[PDB]
Amino acid sequence: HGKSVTWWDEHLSEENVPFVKQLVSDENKAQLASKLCPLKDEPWPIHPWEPGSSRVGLIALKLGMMPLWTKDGQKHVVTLLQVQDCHVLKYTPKENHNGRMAALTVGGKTVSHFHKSASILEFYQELGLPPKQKVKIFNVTENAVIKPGTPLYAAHFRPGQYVDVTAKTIGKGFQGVMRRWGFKGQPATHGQTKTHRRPGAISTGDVARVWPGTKMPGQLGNIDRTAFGLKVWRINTKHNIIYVNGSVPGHKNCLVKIKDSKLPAYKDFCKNLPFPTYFPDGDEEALPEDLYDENVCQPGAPSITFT
Amino acid sequence: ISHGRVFRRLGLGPESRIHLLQNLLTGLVRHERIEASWARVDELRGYAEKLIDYGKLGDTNERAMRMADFWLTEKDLIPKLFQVLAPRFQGQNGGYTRMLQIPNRNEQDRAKMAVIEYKGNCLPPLPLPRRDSNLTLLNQLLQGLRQDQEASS
Amino acid sequence: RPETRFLSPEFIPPRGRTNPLKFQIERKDMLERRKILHIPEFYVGSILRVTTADPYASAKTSQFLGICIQRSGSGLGATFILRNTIEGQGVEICFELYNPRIQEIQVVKLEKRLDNSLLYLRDALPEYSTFDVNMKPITQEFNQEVPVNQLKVKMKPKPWSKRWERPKFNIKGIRFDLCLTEEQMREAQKWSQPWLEFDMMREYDTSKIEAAIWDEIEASKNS
Amino acid sequence: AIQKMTRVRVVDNSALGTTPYHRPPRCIHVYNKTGVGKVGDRILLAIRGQKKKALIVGHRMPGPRMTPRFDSNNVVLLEDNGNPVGTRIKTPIPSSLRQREGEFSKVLAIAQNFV
Amino acid sequence: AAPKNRRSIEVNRCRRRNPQKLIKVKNNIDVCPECGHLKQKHILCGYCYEKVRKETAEIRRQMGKQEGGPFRAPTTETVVLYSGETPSEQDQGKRIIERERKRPSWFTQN
RNA sequence: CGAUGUUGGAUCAGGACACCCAAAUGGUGCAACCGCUAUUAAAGGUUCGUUUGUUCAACGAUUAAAGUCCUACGUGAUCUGAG
Ligand SMILES: [Mg+2]
Ligand SMILES: [Mg+2]
Ligand SMILES: [Mg+2]
Ligand SMILES: [Mg+2]
Ligand SMILES: [Mg+2]
Ligand SMILES: [Mg+2]
Ligand SMILES: [Mg+2]
Ligand SMILES: [Mg+2]
Ligand SMILES: [Mg+2]
Ligand SMILES: [Mg+2]
Ligand SMILES: [Mg+2]
Ligand SMILES: [Mg+2]
Ligand SMILES: [Mg+2]
Ligand SMILES: [Mg+2]
Ligand SMILES: [Mg+2]
Ligand SMILES: [Mg+2]
Ligand SMILES: [Mg+2]
Ligand SMILES: [Mg+2]
Ligand SMILES: [Mg+2]
Ligand SMILES: [Mg+2]
Ligand SMILES: [Mg+2]
Ligand SMILES: [Zn+2]
Repeated sequence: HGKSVTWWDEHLSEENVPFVKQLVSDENKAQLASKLCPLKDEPWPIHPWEPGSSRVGLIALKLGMMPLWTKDGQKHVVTLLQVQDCHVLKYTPKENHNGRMAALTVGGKTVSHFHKSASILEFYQELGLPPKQKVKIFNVTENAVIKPGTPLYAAHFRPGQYVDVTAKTIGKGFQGVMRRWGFKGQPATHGQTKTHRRPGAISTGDVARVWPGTKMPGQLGNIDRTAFGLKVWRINTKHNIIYVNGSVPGHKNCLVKIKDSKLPAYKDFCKNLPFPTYFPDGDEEALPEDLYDENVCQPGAPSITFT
Repeated sequence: ISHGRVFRRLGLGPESRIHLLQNLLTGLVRHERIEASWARVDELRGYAEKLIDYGKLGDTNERAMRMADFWLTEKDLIPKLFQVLAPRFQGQNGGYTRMLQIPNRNEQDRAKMAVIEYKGNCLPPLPLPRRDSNLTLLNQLLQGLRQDQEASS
Repeated sequence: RPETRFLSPEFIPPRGRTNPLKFQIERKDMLERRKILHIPEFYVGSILRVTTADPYASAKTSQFLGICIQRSGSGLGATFILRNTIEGQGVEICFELYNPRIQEIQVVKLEKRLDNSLLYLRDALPEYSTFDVNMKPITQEFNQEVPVNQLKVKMKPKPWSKRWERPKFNIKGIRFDLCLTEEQMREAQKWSQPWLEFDMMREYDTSKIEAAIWDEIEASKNS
Repeated sequence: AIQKMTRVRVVDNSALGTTPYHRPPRCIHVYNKTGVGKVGDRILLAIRGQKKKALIVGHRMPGPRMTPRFDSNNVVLLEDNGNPVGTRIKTPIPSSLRQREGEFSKVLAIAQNFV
Repeated sequence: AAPKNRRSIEVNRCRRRNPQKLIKVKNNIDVCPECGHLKQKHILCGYCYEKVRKETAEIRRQMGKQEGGPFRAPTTETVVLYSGETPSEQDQGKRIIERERKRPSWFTQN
């Protein structure tokens, strides 16, 4: 039984392809609109905040980098993380996951149905949401659990806060030792023959082998890295965008896993933040379009002068 | 590390790549359909589209005239470019060229070949890959689903 | 006589694959900043006086006047370089257009030059960079269409900061005949790249982008 | 940026900085943990065949925005206790040097022009 | 560097019979609906393309014989017509190539 | 001795502690600052230049310090050939 390869457009006609496309688009729109009211159908009970509580995170998109100015005159550079479509997919109990914290699975931006596997498509069909690109697991406390299918917004974080940003860094492929490890090269022109960038000696004569920790040319860049303690300066609620201080690992337009800072200096700033998550349908009062920090020079400013 | 590179290296350098591209473009403009290596034709497709755009830009435009003069090595094709190709591409926007992969060459190199062709020319049509008819089983099921959608709408 | 339309160079997004939403938001922020700070029309070669909040000066503000060497950057990070010779010491300051510390930008002489970047003024004679710190502003009327100053500049002896004779700079504002020789020009022409002018795939067409930019600008002004 | 073996120009009116010599004043040592010197960094000079201390006033490397970029590597000569040997500085000096007035009081007192 | 010892046939077989070195089977092969010959799904049929290329070669030979010079590029549109056919009201004002062969089934009148 | 290719330098260093710095202490003929000794600790560091092929050595400017050694006086199928 020599079965041949197939795809979704192989057997469709010139008139059914637009029909299938629009049918899937309408289904995705309806599914996304069904979840816009997570607090009125059957939300899970909300627990009070505790000193040792941990919150869920988001999966945003690294848009770009923008300058920003502080009221004291300094200039920082911020990265734009846009929460396109962030949802809670599944929940895993603490004893069944780690024995210390529960696991909440969070999915990022939407992708096409026609290029996902049967198991993934079935899982998203049972869940009731269109497939996501990036899926991550967050370790939260049992009092911060959220019902799967709940959307998440950039208002989950607030201006003035420290966050941890995890992403796959820009992959530079098989790089030489000089760029991978910062090794100094051999001199350029004083007689050296074909050794201007070689690592040189790699071990010792007596050992008669090279140690497992030897720095040698290889892959560089396409690995997961986390930046710790990035300050949040600004929140654009209309477009769901976070202005995080400094640089962010990964290329632009990549999926970025963002969560609260785990450094000991910023352990208990979860008190003033919305503990379970941000529910736009609960307060019954729209947030401002832009929420700024106490030191950000807003675009509409009196053109600060020193006294 | 070649992130964000749009032009592939061909020939003996950038000038050699430009000369190869202009030879291919002259052949394409003259014959209305040529075949070559897949990479060279893929590179040439964009230049062909931009040349048709420059021809649509006008005969009296000095910039377009100089660009055509440079790119068309045979000088008898510039009147053809400005009086045949551009008149028949007026309502269109970017669908000027058609590129299709053909079987590899017969000789030992076995290169991957493509054929590029200005649309609406005076040549036998290529064996274009046609989609299935609505009379197929799956297409008929989709048609019935569409009919019920329209009825419920 | 009709009226011509001038868009600031910083409003044009770069060629990269950045999402247009970032450009939209950056334009919104920079238009909001322009609502407060009146950023006038100026090109490379225009003479500008910039007032910046200086916390350590005798007065709380400091004024710097100079000719604009170059304008570079996209969106909120746009910068322009002002050059002036102060008591025989050439000084260059790279101002940021949308920095809140700037109080006022004043065009004291709106003019164009033969080049889009007057970086060769470092190697030029000091008389071409010396400007009166207290010159009165020269008003201009619209029907002058910002006249181009066809000024050819003498140069100091070689070497210069860069190889301005090379074709990669495409400079028309230097009197090369009095500083170089025909042999030197013949050697310099070996670096020419004639195919770049007719590549026609390296060109960046931004007609629709500029139309959308100005539509947003008009919407902001009406709002 | 001023580092070792860099020729500089003395700005203040001093006998060492004015009397002609067959060797330009070169930088002997920069007093940072790095070998590079920026505006306001004490460095060592070999003027007229003797060792002297100087302060970097302006350099030709671009720095942060709204910072003056001069056409020469300007230095003002200093003493062992940190006081200038000259009486007046004619060339413009960056206004950021006034931030650290605690240790450059006598140096900024003789400065006349700030940019 | 020179090999220290002769590599045995067992190691040689383990190296050059690995699935990485073996030829992979192609699962994108189908029959062309027109002529029944084999073709790949993403590649034009060899038989049909040979037919079209040959017919184009004959047409180009005729239209090059019609022109007495190498630089005589027509400045008007071009139409190919076969035996037993006459130019229509829309084909007037163009250049015409006449072929003695009958019109092929695949060549649409348009 | 049917070949274990050499000093010094470049690149990369693994290790020991008989610790130069950084850390915790005991005694001082330890008033304080500088110091002199001894105990414990080897995760991390231990500069740039003139002359000399130089390892060393003298000298200039600094540093928290510019440690002693082993590794075929580490490392020439990675490099130099100044001796
Ligand atoms: Mg890559
Ligand atoms: Mg090097
Ligand atoms: Mg040699
Ligand atoms: Mg070499
Ligand atoms: Mg050799
Ligand atoms: Mg061993
Ligand atoms: Mg090649
Ligand atoms: Mg230079
Ligand atoms: Mg002497
Ligand atoms: Mg022997
Ligand atoms: Mg032997
Ligand atoms: Mg070591
Ligand atoms: Mg011990
Ligand atoms: Mg100690
Ligand atoms: Mg050690
Ligand atoms: Mg020995
Ligand atoms: Mg040895
Ligand atoms: Mg060896
Ligand atoms: Mg050796
Ligand atoms: Mg060798
Ligand atoms: Mg010798
Ligand atoms: Zn066929």
